[PDB]
Amino acid sequence: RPVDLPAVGRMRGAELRISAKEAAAIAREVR
Amino acid sequence: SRQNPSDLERAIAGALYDLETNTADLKAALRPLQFVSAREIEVGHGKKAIVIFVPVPALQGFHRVQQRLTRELEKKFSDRHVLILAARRLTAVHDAILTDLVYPVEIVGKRLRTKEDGSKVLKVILDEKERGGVDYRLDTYSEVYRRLTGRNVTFEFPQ
Amino acid sequence: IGNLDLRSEKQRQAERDLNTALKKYLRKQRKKNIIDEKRLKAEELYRQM
Amino acid sequence: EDLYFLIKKAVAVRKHLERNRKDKDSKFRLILIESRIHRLARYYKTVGVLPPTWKYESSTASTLVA
Amino acid sequence: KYLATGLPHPFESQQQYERSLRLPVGPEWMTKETFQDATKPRVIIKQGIIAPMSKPMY
Amino acid sequence: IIITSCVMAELEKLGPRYRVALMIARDERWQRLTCDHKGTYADDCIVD
Amino acid sequence: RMFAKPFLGQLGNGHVQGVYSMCKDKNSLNCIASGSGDGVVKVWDLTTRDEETWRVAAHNNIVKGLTFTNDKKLLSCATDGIKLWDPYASPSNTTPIATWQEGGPYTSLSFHRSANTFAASSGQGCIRIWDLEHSTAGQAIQWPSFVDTITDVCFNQVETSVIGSVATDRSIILFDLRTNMPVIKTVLHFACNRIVFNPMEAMNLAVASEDHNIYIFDARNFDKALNIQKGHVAAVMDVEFSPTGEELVSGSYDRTIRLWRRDAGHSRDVYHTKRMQRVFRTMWTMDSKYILTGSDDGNVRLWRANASERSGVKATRQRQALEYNNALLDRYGHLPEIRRIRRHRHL
Amino acid sequence: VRTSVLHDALNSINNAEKMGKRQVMIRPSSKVIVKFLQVMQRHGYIGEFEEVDNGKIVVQLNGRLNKCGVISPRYNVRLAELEKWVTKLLPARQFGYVILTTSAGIMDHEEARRKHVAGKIIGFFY
RNA sequence: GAUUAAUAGGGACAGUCG
RNA sequence: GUUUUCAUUAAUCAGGAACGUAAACUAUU
Ligand SMILES: [Zn+2]
Repeated sequence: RPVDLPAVGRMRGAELRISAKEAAAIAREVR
Repeated sequence: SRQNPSDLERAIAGALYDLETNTADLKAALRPLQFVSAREIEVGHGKKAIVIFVPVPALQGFHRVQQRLTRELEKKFSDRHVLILAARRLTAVHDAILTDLVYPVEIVGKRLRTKEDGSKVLKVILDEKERGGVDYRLDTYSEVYRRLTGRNVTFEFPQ
Repeated sequence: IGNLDLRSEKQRQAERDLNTALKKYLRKQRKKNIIDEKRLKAEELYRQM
Repeated sequence: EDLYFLIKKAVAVRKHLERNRKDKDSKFRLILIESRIHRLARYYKTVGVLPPTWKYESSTASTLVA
Repeated sequence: KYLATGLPHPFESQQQYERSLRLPVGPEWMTKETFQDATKPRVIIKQGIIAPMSKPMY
Repeated sequence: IIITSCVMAELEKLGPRYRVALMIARDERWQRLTCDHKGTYADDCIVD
Repeated sequence: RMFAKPFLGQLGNGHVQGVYSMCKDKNSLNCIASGSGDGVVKVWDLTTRDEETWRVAAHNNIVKGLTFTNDKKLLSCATDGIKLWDPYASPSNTTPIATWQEGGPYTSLSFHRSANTFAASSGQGCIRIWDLEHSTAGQAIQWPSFVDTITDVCFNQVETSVIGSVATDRSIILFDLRTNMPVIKTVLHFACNRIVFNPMEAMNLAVASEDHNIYIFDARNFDKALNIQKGHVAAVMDVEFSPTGEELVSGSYDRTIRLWRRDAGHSRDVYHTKRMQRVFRTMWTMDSKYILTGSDDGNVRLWRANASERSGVKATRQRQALEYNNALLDRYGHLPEIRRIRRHRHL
Repeated sequence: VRTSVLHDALNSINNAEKMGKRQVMIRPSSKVIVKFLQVMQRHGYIGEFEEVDNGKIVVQLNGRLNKCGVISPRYNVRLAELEKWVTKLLPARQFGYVILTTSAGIMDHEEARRKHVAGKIIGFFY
């Protein structure tokens, strides 16, 4: 697998797509 | 208009009067012209180049007739670079200032090149068809633009 | 070992730089029997002679 | 105007289709022209350049040609 | 495959080249001093600081 | 945490798609056991 | 072709990021420094290639230029500015002992042969000359109406006070220093990534140009190129004349190092390695026998020129056999079998 | 059609650094792409760019950068969220940066932590 | 009072083409 | 192709509308 792909959301070419559940998950990890 | 005459303002007024009379046989936007505005700030070191400010449709009148008018002005006036412009009071205004600075030639390109850091340099490349008699005027164009607007540019011919 | 391959050298230089015998030639080429535009020009020349 | 040329084209293809009435490619192209006309006319209603009650199905065609 | 496919570059004619080689280098056909003077290379680099030249030689 | 020349050689033998892993491997604060052997086969170097 | 084993070594553990600049000590023989991309510079001694002699986190951006002085000190150039360190002192001093920022974004460095002057090519279209120990801000020389970045700069070594430099207007320009004014300007067809003078002939220069080519020019007559080596695939990122002035190294943007003869015009040899990710700076050592290649993989590799000629003292019959083989090939190098095996190389 | 001209330009940048070019022709220009190149030039992942007009951008690059992209929902982000976001986004805290159209402009995350300003996570490169 | 005029669109004209 | 115009009019498809004996080896590159 590619190593440099970040682990949060999906990556298609250059665009990076994050779902709102993943963003709220990161916010919950902060709080 | 606006101006009460100064030491070169009455000079350019007398100059346009003796271009009306005692000569050609060519006077189109000269008779509908009075005192307009003028400025004389130095260029380089030792030299000067006069700029005049003209109302806005008389610019296309002078674009109809600017060839050899500017030449006669250079020869019978102090042996310096004469230059004509539109008087105004934003980046479109700087665009008009540049395209009215370069009167017979059309500009082609504006290369805004940043350096390796936050500094940036703007260079305007002109047409290739007129190169012979404008290269000695290029520095005057640059310093005049610098004095009027403040952005440093540099004029260049392509290759 | 080292002499010129003369045919190879003349071909390399070509690539860089770019009334008794025709009777037996036509006899040789009339047994093929390809029409052969060079044979055509040669037959026109033999008509001219 | 763009809408004027388009409704003239629609009038033309409609007259030919009425004279012939057998082909289907004319019908398909008339459908596409009607869709383009309706989208453009919608844009022009929104910008307000013509009365909002101005409609065209066939009587606007017959009146503009008569 | 043992004939040469063409002239080497600097030469100008077949007679020139095929008559300029003309002599084997190895010691079986030449004296020792001539073998040395023939196989002595053009550039001779001993070790050390090969600095750029200071003043012209001639 | 130590990293051998064999492991570094395999990360370098892998192409430029692993440039990020090569940089993290060459993080400076980590010891580096140089190896005295031939094949640069990291499994046999580690086991030896 | 059996005994061509050119790769010798790798200078220690290398850098974190890529090796983007390096320079040798033209006075010494085993002093080299390499400035990486994260802004650390390292000074290596070539006798012991295990660990570096002196390292420091020099700048914030990449280390674009670097050189040794003539006394013992070294200069580094980055977009932050340039700095002067002394790596050889009985205390290790990581702080710089001189610093410059004014003059715009500096891009390259080159040091004089004899005196304590050096030139830095800036980005504002000028180079500027400092004379150490009695100057502060340095004199800026420039073409009159000039804008674009002057990429590389190099003092002529054999003739002092002649400065060659290349700008990104796809142009080379020559200066003079006794009369502080630019002299000549030629525009080529493609940009040139480096200029280098010849340390044996005073007037020949070589430009490594993005045309995938290496041009040898005569500085007196810029009308036609003296020689055109065309052997590369990507742009050339570095050229370096031999200190004996007869061979050339060219390190490319692709995975190659090409060794060349001065009048050949084609690849005498080519080096490549999977571990080398790109190639950025190659230079000889003053032996003219071992070349050094700073890669973009963060390695400073040490290869040997004449890739089948072992070093050290040779016995006399052995050196006779080697010179005999070499003269023999110089005679019979054009027959088919000899030609194909001498040209055949694994790329 | 991806109206994200920013994403188009960054796709061309990634294609160029993958293929091994030296300069690109980013066809549609915009001020956000200009400032994004400004911050990558600050961090030295790009040689030197120029914007010319009909306009387009020509970007001399050295070949140091690995990946670039744009965060498509353009998520607003505070400080503790910024720290955890940057550790979830980059492969390392010391390699690469993340971009924020802050209220103070467009800047990298170390500048955001210097100026104590939060903002919208938009882009990233390493 | 009314920007670039888009390397997204539609329209007109001319010579064509199937 | 133009020495031609309007200047977002655009893209996508829920719903909907017009057209209608067979198979059988297979942002660039
Ligand atoms: Zn090992």
